[PDB]
Amino acid sequence: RTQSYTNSFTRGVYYPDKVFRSSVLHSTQDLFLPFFSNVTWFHFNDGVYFASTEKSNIIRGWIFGTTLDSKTQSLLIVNNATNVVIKVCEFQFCNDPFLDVESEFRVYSSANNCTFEYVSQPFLMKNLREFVFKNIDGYFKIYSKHTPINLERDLPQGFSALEPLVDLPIGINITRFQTLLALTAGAAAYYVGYLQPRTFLLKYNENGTITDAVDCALDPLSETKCTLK
Amino acid sequence: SFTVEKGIYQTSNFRVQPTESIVRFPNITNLCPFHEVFNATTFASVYAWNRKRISNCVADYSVIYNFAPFFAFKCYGVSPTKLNDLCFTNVYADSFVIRGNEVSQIAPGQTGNIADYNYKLPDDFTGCVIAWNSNKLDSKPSGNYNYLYRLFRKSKLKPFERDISTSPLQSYGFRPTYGVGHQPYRVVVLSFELLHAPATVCGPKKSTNLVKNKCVNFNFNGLTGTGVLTESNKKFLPFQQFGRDIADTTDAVRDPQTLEILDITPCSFGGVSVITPGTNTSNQVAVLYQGVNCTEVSNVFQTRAGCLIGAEYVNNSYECDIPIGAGICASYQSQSIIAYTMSLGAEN
Amino acid sequence: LLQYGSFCTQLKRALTGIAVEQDKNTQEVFAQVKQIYKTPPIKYFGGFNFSQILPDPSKPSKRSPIEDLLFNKVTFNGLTVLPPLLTDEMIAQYTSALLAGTITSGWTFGAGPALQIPFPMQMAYRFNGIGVTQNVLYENQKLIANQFNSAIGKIQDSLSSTPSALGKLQDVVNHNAQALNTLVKQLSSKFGAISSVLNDILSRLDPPEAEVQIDRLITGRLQSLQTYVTQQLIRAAEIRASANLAATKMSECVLGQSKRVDFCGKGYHLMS
Amino acid sequence: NHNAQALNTLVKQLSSKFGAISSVLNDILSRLDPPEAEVQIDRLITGRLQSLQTYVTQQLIRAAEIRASANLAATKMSECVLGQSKRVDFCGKGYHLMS
Amino acid sequence: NHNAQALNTLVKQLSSKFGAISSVLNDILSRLDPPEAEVQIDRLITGRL
Ligand SMILES: *[C@@H]1O[C@H](CO)[C@@H](O[C@@H]2O[C@H](CO)[C@@H](O)[C@H](O)[C@H]2NC(C)=O)[C@H](O)[C@H]1NC(C)=O
Ligand SMILES: *[C@@H]1O[C@H](CO)[C@@H](O)[C@H](O)[C@H]1NC(C)=O
Ligand SMILES: *[C@@H]1O[C@H](CO)[C@@H](O)[C@H](O)[C@H]1NC(C)=O
Ligand SMILES: *[C@@H]1O[C@H](CO)[C@@H](O)[C@H](O)[C@H]1NC(C)=O
Ligand SMILES: *[C@@H]1O[C@H](CO)[C@@H](O)[C@H](O)[C@H]1NC(C)=O
Ligand SMILES: *[C@@H]1O[C@H](CO)[C@@H](O)[C@H](O)[C@H]1NC(C)=O
Ligand SMILES: *[C@@H]1O[C@H](CO)[C@@H](O)[C@H](O)[C@H]1NC(C)=O
Ligand SMILES: *[C@@H]1O[C@H](CO)[C@@H](O)[C@H](O)[C@H]1NC(C)=O
Ligand SMILES: *[C@@H]1O[C@H](CO)[C@@H](O)[C@H](O)[C@H]1NC(C)=O
Repeated sequence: RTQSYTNSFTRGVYYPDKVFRSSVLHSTQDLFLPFFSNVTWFHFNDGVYFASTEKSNIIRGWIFGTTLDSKTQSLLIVNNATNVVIKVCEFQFCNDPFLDVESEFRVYSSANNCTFEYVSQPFLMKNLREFVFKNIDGYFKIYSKHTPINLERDLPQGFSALEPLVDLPIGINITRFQTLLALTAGAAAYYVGYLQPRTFLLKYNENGTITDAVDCALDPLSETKCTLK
Repeated sequence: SFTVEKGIYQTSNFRVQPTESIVRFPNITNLCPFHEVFNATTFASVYAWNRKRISNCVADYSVIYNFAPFFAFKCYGVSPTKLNDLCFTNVYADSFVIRGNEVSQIAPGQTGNIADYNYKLPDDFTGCVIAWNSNKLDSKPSGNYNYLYRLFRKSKLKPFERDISTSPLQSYGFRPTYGVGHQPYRVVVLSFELLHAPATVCGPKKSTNLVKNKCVNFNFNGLTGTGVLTESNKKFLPFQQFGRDIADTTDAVRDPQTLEILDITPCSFGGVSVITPGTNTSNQVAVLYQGVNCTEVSNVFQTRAGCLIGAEYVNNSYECDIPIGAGICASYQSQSIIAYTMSLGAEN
Repeated sequence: LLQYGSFCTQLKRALTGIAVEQDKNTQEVFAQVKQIYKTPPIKYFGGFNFSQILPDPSKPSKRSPIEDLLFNKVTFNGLTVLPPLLTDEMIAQYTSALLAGTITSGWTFGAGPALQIPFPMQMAYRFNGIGVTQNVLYENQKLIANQFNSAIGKIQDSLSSTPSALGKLQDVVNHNAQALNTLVKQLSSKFGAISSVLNDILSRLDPPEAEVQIDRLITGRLQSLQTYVTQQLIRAAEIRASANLAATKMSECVLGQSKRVDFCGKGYHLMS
Repeated sequence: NHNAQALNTLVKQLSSKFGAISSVLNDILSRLDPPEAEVQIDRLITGRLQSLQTYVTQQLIRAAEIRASANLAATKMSECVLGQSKRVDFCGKGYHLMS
Repeated sequence: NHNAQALNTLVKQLSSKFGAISSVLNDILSRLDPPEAEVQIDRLITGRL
């Protein structure tokens, strides 16, 4: 776990609602990832932007919890080759839990109690995978995007929307999150950024796909652009 | 006045009435677990209350009417009589038992020990509160002290939260010898979240068939109104349901039962103008429907200003007498009302 | 709403008055002459070349090249737009009549019957009206004709090059668009009510409890309409003043020769 | 005509209710209890104040136009009557002689 | 004189009550509960508009 600092650039734009628009310049106000921010490089707060580019499929699932104890229900997502499972069951996490590859003893002691259960098609599929995780007013939202990329150590420059992927009515306490691995030692890298409230000016095309955005609080020129629409 | 001078006057407007009504709703007929919420014969204490998220089912409330003779039934955001037509985004159920004298303690903009130390509500709350006596069920002859209530706390409770940590807790005394004002009443708080959006728990009513190219009322899972439904061409992505424009108005709908895009257009409307010479001259009139083609209604003549009825078009050109619109004028001439293209002046 | 009074009659009357005034402005500016004069078939006027301002018979709409460039260079819930009474072709015919009358007669057709006069003689008369004798014109005819031709030629390029040369005409359109957009965007406000949709309020509350919510919407919408109407009246006054000035200029700089300074351009006036 | 109709509208605006049980002060004050009658009074107060404001604004807007016309008349008196004017089409159609 | 009179009137209009319990926001907020403070705030807002 070696830290690094890098620049976010123009990444992390998602559709705020489920309404179709075209040939308009709309203005919205929500939690976002500000343009050109110091995102951290690994080898929760309001929300999380996660970015990965590995191919070995060493990464799958996440841990979300407040007390990190089985006494209180803690969100736990597992992702394997054929399905994805979301358990809001009670889990007693180990010191450094991970997938054994295939027992679940090291992931958790046991599930004495459980509330929510979900199973569906796995999220995961040169290529960059981006995910936005955020919970608000007792709801969990996960947005995702897969995009082919060229050879580039840092994040690509451009625009790409984050289509909605899943919504869950979980309604629990989340304060901290940790990364799950399925391991023989090795190395991996991923990018983490944090979201805070912002006002944005989103631009739509004739097909209804977001193509450009403006951060209204970045510099005076952007404020002028926002006030002139 | 009883005499009208020569000219053109605007009298009123016209609109196209709807033909019929179209209702659409999901296939499913799952019944909501409201019965499970009720007649449980065991309800939690006032300070320790359970939640429940009702979803993916049909909500019927007349079963609550046939369930018990409720003592108190208050609603704030909606009207009690027509709960059977709305569709709510989500439902939150709170169930507990409180002393009969404390029924009115819990309410928005209200203060009380139960109000501030057991359960709190927001100022803009939307929902209902139901209550009725259960003395014959939850009152032991020697006293039912299993029900407790909190009385002491450093801080007031926030809206929509549960507290279990724990003498602040005092046990109740319920005996059949007691009268009104002390017997236990069971109470349920129902909370909705109206969002004028597609929702899980709709009403019991049933859909109908779908029509096109006809002015008609519609009700698509709460999207009510009137208009003309036609086939659409917009490229809706799987999560796209509605549609808007620069003016922020609905212009497309996703059909629930058969996933398809439907364009909505407003029905025809406009103004009506009356062309007449003086009453002392003649007694006939002509009518102009502004900005409407003649299909929407000497008999007919289509101009740029709309549809003209009662006037005869002619080749010749004269000086303008009664202005109509884009270069057209009307006049009285064995005798009738004619319309023509005005003349700018004699050639030279 | 019927309990609030008779505001709607006042609104309708004000809007109708504005529209009638709009028609009268154009009528007063352009419909000066009584005859439709026509230019002769042979366009030779002593060396002066008017082809840039006379109507072009090749194109269908019968407009001069400069008029074409000007035409090309300028670009609901109970709200309707009414068409103007005079089409563009009629205005073009008025303009062509004025040009033919001024080319073939001078200032005589504005005071009575039109009387012929050769163009160089008219130009000599106009020189004699600023303190210069006729022999100055008659001995420098070709130089003056060439200078006039070049000056006319430069106008199309001057109009095309400068971007904001026609800002005055664009401002009217922009203000009308902004006012209408604001008026229609005001419909989605709540004004301290449960919702901005009357259908939802009528289908979620008892009849006695709905009036309290409906009154707020009614008051807000009445206030919005009143503000829009007042702004429209104030703008109409300014437009009327502009139209009056334009009519004065048409009568004094086109139908005659003006002695007022800087009224018909910078220099000594000759024609327009 | 306009000066008469404006006054008639202003007078006829008194009998409107503006969202109150009655459109007369004496009856509504005699019957109802003041602690809830003051709001009913306030509604009428605002309703009538708006009518007064509208009337005054319209009168100002008309007065501006009348002043413009009066200035034009003063100029025509100074130029066409006290002298002979060379401006085309300012003192009638033709060559001006007098007025 | 006209400009000065207009500004002075506009400034002095801030101390009117417009049929509310007071003309200071801070006094109303720090005395009444939030569900009733708006009933008095809206009148002040309308008058100032
Ligand atoms: C009047 O001026 C016009 C504009 O320059 C002349 O039309 C040009 O004529 C030349 C030669 O005939 C052409 O090469 C140009 O393309 C023409 N210009 C346009 C815009 O069509 C016209 O010839 C002049 N009239 C006379 C009698 O000389
Ligand atoms: C599981 O739930 C039971 C009650 O159903 C509770 O007594 C027990 O403590 C819970 N287990 C935990 C919190 O680990
Ligand atoms: C993957 O997860 C699903 C979820 O139940 C499980 O059924 C399956 O056995 C797991 N393994 C494979 C190889 O699919
Ligand atoms: C959630 O956990 C945090 C941190 O332990 C705590 O401060 C908070 O009170 C808990 N509950 C909610 C509703 O945030
Ligand atoms: C919009 O969609 C049309 C039809 O699929 C397509 O031809 C056009 O290229 C699209 N516009 C883009 C991709 O900018
Ligand atoms: C609803 O029923 C129709 C007709 O039987 C069918 O075509 C459609 O697929 C059904 N949809 C769902 C979600 O069950
Ligand atoms: C005639 O009415 C139809 C509507 O049915 C409209 O589409 C069409 O444009 C109208 N014709 C003309 C010439 O305006
Ligand atoms: C004049 O009358 C003829 C009759 O054949 C007609 O074809 C033509 O359209 C008329 N001209 C108009 C209506 O302007
Ligand atoms: C101008 O005068 C000449 C004589 O030199 C004549 O041939 C010509 O026709 C005249 N122009 C016109 C338009 O008649």
